[PDB]
Amino acid sequence: CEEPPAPAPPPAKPKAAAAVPVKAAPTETGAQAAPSYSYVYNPVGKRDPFRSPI
Amino acid sequence: RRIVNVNNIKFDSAKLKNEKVVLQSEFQATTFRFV
Repeated sequence: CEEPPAPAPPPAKPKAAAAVPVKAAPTETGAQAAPSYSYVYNPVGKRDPFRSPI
Repeated sequence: RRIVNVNNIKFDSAKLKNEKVVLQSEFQATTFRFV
C-alpha cells in the first residue's frame, strides 16, 4: 500500500506528479463579459427639399 | 423598481378597415448594464 503519506523520496511522485501537473493552468480566466459597443452618428441635415415639396 | 427608462413611444390603429377600436403600441425602454 501507500501510507499516511508514503515513505520519503516521496517515493515515486516523479511519475504521479510528472504525468500530472497537469497542466493545471489553472485557467483563472474565461468568465462573463460586459462586452462593448460602437456609436452614432453623423449629420445635421440640409434643406433644398423638403420645404418646397410640403 | 427596475431601470426600465421608457423613452420614444408610438401607437396607431391596428385595424385596416377600422371596424373596431384597437391600438397597436410600440414603446422603447432601456436599462443600463455596465461596460
